[PDB]
Amino acid sequence: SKLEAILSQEVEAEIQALLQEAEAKAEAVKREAEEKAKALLQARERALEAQYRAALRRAESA
Amino acid sequence: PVARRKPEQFIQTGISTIDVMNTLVRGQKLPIFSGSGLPANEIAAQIARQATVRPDLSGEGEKEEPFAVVFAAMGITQRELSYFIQEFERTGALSRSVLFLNKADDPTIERILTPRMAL
Repeated sequence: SKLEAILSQEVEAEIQALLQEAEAKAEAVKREAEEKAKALLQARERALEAQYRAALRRAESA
Repeated sequence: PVARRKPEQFIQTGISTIDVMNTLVRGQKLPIFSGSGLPANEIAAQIARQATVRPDLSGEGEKEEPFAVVFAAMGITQRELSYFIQEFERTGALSRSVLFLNKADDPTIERILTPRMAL
């Protein structure tokens, strides 16, 4: 039947829209997780090198 | 008074209120009026550890020779003394700073002598 095929089309269209929305969501999720992890790694070179340099400052002064 | 000069060259101290609104200029007397539990000692140590003059704004460059601290302590109680000593030794200023320490248990007449033989 026509509406046999049309309800099959509706199920396929809702599944395809569902998975496209899920693709956009998963891409934004891996984007935000990678941005947070790289903000971590960018902050850690500051948080470690500043400690190392201040240690050499006070060691040289001592 | 004929042989004085105008205290004229901008010290930035890092503290935003002192840098923007109540400027500390090199050659000035300005006391920190504090209360009884307020952190006066930490503000004094912060101005000790980061006060610099910026000559690029001034227009000269010409060097960066840093400050020499003279710390004249009259009757502090080994807690404030330990904070000042630990701060100056972590920043490394003790190779430029003389400390006339008169602790609290030491007798209460040589507090007259202390600021004169510091200045």
